[PDB]
Amino acid sequence: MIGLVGKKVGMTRIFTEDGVSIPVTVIEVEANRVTQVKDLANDGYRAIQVTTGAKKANRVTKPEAGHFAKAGVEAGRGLWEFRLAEGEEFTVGQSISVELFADVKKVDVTGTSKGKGFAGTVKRWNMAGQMGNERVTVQSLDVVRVDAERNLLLVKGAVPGATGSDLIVKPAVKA
Amino acid sequence: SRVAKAPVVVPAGVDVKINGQVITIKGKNGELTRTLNDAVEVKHADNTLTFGPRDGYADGWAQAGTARALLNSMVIGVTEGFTKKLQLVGVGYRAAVKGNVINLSLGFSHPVDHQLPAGITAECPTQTEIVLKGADKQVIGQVAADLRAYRRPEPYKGKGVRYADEVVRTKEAKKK
Amino acid sequence: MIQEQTMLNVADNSGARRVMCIKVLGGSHRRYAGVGDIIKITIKEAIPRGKVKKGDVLKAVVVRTKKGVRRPDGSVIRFDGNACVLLNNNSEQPIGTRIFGPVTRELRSEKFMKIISLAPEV
RNA sequence: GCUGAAAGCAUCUAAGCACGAAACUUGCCCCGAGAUGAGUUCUCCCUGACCCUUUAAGGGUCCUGAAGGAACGUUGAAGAC
RNA sequence: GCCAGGCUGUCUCCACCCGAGACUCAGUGAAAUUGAACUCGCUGUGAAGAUGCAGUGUACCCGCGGCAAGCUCAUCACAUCCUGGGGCUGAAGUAGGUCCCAAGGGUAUGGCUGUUCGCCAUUUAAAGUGGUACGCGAGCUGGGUUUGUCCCUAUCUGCCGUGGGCGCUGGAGAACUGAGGGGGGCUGCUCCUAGUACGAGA
RNA sequence: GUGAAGAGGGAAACAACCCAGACCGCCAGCUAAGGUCCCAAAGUCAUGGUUAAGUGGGAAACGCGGAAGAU
Repeated sequence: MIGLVGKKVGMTRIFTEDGVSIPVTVIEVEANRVTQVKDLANDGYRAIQVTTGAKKANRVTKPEAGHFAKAGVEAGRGLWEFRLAEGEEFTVGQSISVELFADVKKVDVTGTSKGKGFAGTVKRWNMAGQMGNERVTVQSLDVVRVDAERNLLLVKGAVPGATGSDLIVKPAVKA
Repeated sequence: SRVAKAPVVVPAGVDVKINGQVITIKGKNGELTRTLNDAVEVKHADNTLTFGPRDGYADGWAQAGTARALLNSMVIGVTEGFTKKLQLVGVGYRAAVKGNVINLSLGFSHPVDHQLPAGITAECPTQTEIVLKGADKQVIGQVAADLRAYRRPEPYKGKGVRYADEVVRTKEAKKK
Repeated sequence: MIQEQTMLNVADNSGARRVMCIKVLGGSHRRYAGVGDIIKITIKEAIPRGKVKKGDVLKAVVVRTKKGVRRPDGSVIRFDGNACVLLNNNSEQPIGTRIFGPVTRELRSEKFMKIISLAPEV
């Protein structure tokens, strides 16, 4: 229903009972804690800033420590935005599970593709450039399997990023 | 010009108010308001409505005539109302009506639904006949035109939606 | 599979022995052709009264692919070579009533309902 | 295309006054505040002293060295550097 | 001197690997050229394509990596070949003929030429007309013509990616709205409607 | 007549288009061509008319049309 940030773990084919095994990419989506709520009155638009995971005590800067303390959430390795669906805002310190995607059947996956080395002139312009490590959103991906008690998501096809790469899954607005 | 020189008789039960250039007419059906062009002057003229072109406007006469015609139509509407009848010629052309939406099927793979503006009542004495009642001629005419545009009168059989007082022409291939 | 100037085998009693691809259809400016695809082939060698004479131009369909084709269950059924059977634009029913070798189960198309009957070996 | 003349007819318009082509733009997604117009939100740190001058977007001296970064090591599905 | 056959990434399409360069580290280090350079695009003029003249727009300062504009690669107008809509039609419908608009997108493979062009076969929706010195030789084979090393540090302008310094007004760590820019927007077949409306029938 | 061998102002730039022949200097004024909405210094100046199309701000012959012009 709303976008959730997770981590890519792997991709395989889930053998169906009818021998139609489908390519499934595996995303671990821990309970994302809503760190802050961006509203029209203060931030000028409706959205929620959320985190997830854990940060080492040395890795947490004191400004970040205070930000998390105000948010009342465990220090997560990264922070991300999520635009609301103009339905309703969330409360500070709220943890979002994966049940929201349990009844969507269509999601879009945004992530950074695996980095590639020096892309010469022929590879880029056919100056030189680079490919990979770019935030792109592949759309029209249908969720295959959802396991809330295991925080496991299987999504059809392939998604940018290698094992352990952070990514986002949002409702399939485009059809 | 000629049409303008014709005060329109307002029957009993119709109230006319001239607020500057605005004309507000009330009757049995309901309220109506209409901002009149400044090129013509309209006075109460109890039991009538006299129009006088304003000096300094070359288009005064035609403007006054059009305003007189519109006020006459509004008076006739509010006092008794306007009725329009539409027939659906062709096999399988249904005119189901429910709520404030008219649903039609004129050979399309999907139903064609038209919304009814407020103050317009649709009735179906017969499934293939649809009657619209409205206080304003413009609204009833617009809804009827929207219904007719869904299926143009086919000029080989005269099918589709047609008006009761409208003649529909039809033709056939000459030789081949 | 098929590419430009591909060498195809023969799996019918039409008399063809060596059939060579000339053009690829089923898509404008297409590159290759698949098992369930229509291909353009001509004949190189014919029996004394072979149904196909050198330089013939008529359609055909590949029944077996050397590269192999996939299945929904992951099966990658593959054959020792490329086998193709000739087809005609009109009277699609091929002359050959016998097909050498087994055939896969992807021939359930609308026009391939009459070929599944043949090829007793699966 | 609903009423409709001027110009007792008529008419896409003069008054009231409606739809609509893949043609154009949003809508699909990516970069983007070096956007000098330099933007918005959250959080954290500094709460000393003295002297002089051309006496104010002033200067100098002793102490202090907060958060953060960089400095170096392991290095990476990050990289020519 | 000719023919038939087998024979490899020459190619459809190229994918990875092995050794030396290409990049950095510590040291050696010369060049052609050089009047001086705070060395932008477009429109117009100019001994005639202007980094320097009139008008206008953009761009923080300085580094590292080269395709090279100074057959491959593209760009711009419609004065439209198609995708095409809309008027007229000697338009019953498909299919068409003329005209107005539309450049968003596409606009081939072989045999003779060195060939632009030109002729024939095979397909598509078309295999378009022109400007860029038929655009492109300090990019590439010289095939004819017209000096067969196809010469002249890619020195410097322009070009993308990524960096060092600096300001957003005390400093710093994070999440972003967004002025604007970029990419592509193609298309065949079958099924229900339906062998239906329409159509004398076809 | 000009340049050649005459500067300078104007025509947006410009040597042959108009005005105008620089002894040097001074932070004064008046004129020639050209301008007096601004860029850029001057009247958003007075009166009598054309203009509804940006024709002005490019175009002949011909019955306002003719009219199609350069990233």
